[PDB]
Parts: sequence; C-alpha cells; structure tokens
Amino acid sequence: SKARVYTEVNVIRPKDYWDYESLIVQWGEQDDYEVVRKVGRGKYSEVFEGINVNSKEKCIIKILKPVKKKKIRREIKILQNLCGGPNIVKLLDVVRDQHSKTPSLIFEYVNSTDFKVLYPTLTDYDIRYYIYELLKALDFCHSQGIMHRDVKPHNVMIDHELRKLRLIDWGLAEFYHPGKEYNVRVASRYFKGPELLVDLQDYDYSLDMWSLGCMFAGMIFRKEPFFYGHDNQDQLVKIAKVLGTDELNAYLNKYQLELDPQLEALVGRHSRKPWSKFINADNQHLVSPEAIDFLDKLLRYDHQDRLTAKEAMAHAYFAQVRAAETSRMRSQAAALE
Ligand SMILES: O=P(O)(O)O[C@H]1[C@H](OP(=O)(O)O)[C@@H](OP(=O)(O)O)[C@H](OP(=O)(O)O)[C@@H](OP(=O)(O)O)[C@H]1OP(=O)(O)O
Ligand SMILES: [Cl-]
Ligand SMILES: [Cl-]
Ligand code: NA
Ligand code: NA
Ligand code: NA
Ligand code: NA
Repeated sequence: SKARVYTEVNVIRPKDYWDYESLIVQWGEQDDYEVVRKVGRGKYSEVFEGINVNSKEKCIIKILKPVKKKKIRREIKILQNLCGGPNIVKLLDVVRDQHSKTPSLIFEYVNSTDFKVLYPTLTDYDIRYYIYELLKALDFCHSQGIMHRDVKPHNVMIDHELRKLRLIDWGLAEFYHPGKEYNVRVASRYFKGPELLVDLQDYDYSLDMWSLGCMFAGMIFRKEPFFYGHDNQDQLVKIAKVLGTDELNAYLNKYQLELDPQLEALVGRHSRKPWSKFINADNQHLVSPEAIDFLDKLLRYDHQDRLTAKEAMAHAYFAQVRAAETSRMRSQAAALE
C-alpha cells in the first residue's frame, strides 16, 4: 500500500528534511522564559503557562518527560518543518535545563477551550467551520510529508472568541516514506483506525482521516466517543458493529491480512448499520444529508478509499464555510488597499 497523495514529498526533499534522528538542535536561552503555573496532565510531558521575560508576551512551555532522545528530536524536527503552517501550533523556541538537558518546548500562547468541552455548545455552522479549519492543518502537514497520528479532541485547541484553531501535540507524528512499515502503537484508542487494529503497518496520511471521522461522528451524533471500545480488540468490534463485517472481510482480503482467531471470535458477524440509526431528536439539527455523506466517505475500512484532507475540504458540506472564507479575504484586501 502507498498513499494516494503526497507520496513523494520525502523523496523530493533532502535527507536533512526528514532525518530527524540526526537533528542539530540549536537550543535557546532557558533563562529567557519563566514558568507561571502548571496546566497539563500528561505522561509524555508537562505543560505550563509562561511568559517571555523581556517582551512579557505569554507563551506555553512544554517540558518533555523522559522519552527516547529520538522521540524528542522527531517532535522538534516536525514542529520546525511545519512552523508557520495554517493552524499548526507555533514552536517559538527550544531550551533545556542546562545540567540535565531536559528539553522544554516554547509555543505561542493558546487562549483556547478544548474541542471536547466546546463543541457541545457550537452550532451546526461552527462545527463545519472548525472541522474545516482542522482539515486545513491536516492537508498542510500531509502536504509536508507528515502524519499527525494522534488526532483527537484533546489535541485540537480553539479560541472560540477569535475563531482560531490549532492542531497541537506532534509527539506521535511521523514522516511518510512510501513502502515503509510503521509501528501501530499510535493514536488514542477511540480514534485508532482499522489499519492499526488489524496490523496493516504500511499505512499513511489517511489514518488521520479516520481519526477525524471518529471525532466528527461523535460531534454530530452527540455520542462521545462514537466507537467506545474497552481495549484495542474491542475497539475493532465496536467499529464492526457499525460498518459491518462483510466490508471488513473484503478489506482484509484486499490487503492479505488475517485476524488472530481470538479477535475473530470477538468480532463475530454484523450487518452494516445505516448512519440514520444514530439520528435522534436531540442531534437532528446537526445531521444533514451532507453531513452523513461526508462522514460515510471518511469512516471506511479501506484507508485508500477515504477522503483525503483536500477532498474533504472540497465536500459540499463545507460549501458555506468556503464561501465565507472567500468573502472574508476579498474584504480584508480592500480594507488594506
Ligand atoms: O522489538 P524491540 O526490541 O522492542 O524494538 C522496537 C522496534 O524496533 P525494531 O524494528 O528494531 O524491532 C520498534 O521499531 P518499529 O516497530 O517502529 O519498526 C521501535 O519503534 P519506535 O522506536 O518508533 O517506538 C521500538 O521503540 P520503543 O522502544 O518506543 O518501543 C523499539 O524498541 P527499542 O528501541 O527499545 O528496541
Ligand atoms: Cl476508532
Ligand atoms: Cl490522505
Ligand atoms: Na498566543
Ligand atoms: Na487554552
Ligand atoms: Na485500513
Ligand atoms: Na434536534
């Protein structure tokens, strides 16, 4: 298997671009940034709100807990390659405790609510807008040869007042090289794609589109998580109880995969359920025909058959969002002129 798009990015660009393990980190002055208060509760790192000592502009400080030195360089290299991209969190500096070399990542300040806490309050239209803005980030990083591999509500930070969205936490992100077999121990359980659950290791950018589909389903159907598995095996069961096992078997047969008998026993056999099954009077206002067609084209076993980020942005579901952005920019230009 090879990606349908952006296949050759890392063949066109030089070794220095994707060879993170050889990264030369020009660290900054740790003294330039002062921590203010803790925030994050994670096992990979600790997050603090901070300030630049001089400019006094706020910032986010992410101290990377003990991890393979290679995981530190991977996250920094990816953040550097994506720096400046649409809706990518902006890495401003990297410093380290100059006696233990414990790295800290300095990001732009993110005055945001978490997607998980925000979307229950959002209108149909604002869900389209923020999904669209998230697609902009994913198309950009895919176009730069990078898979995020941990798309989920916690990693989407939104300042709803300013309508700004940022895709954060690039600690699991990886460079896409065609033909390469990757570790499947990525993404969070509820957002893991079937490829991870059946051990299809030569996956690609389309993994992120499955995860986006899971988020989207949970939002428009007001069911969080949409696929609520109790472990990685049950996660595939929960998917198969919606998408059906015929399409699963066709997918396994196409990529010459076999499930362990223990897992096949749990999956059993299940009919495909129509997306309308999840519509109720309480989520009806979020589930248009266009939403279902869009969702149906994301949540497919076959990663090759899912929409790319670019194709997703072009779906009719975002027709009004696209018209708003076209109009906004044309007006901004005239105001400047
Ligand atoms: O089988 P192990 O002895 O545990 O080695 C593995 C394995 O490396 P090999 O391919 O050399 O067997 C993983 O490689 P991939 O599955 O990614 O090809 C690698 O994956 P990551 O480095 O991406 O995590 C993983 O690393 P981790 O230590 O995080 O499990 C690493 O383990 P070691 O570095 O300890 O050998
Ligand atoms: Cl999933
Ligand atoms: Cl894709
Ligand atoms: Na900021
Ligand atoms: Na925030
Ligand atoms: Na797949
Ligand atoms: Na309703």
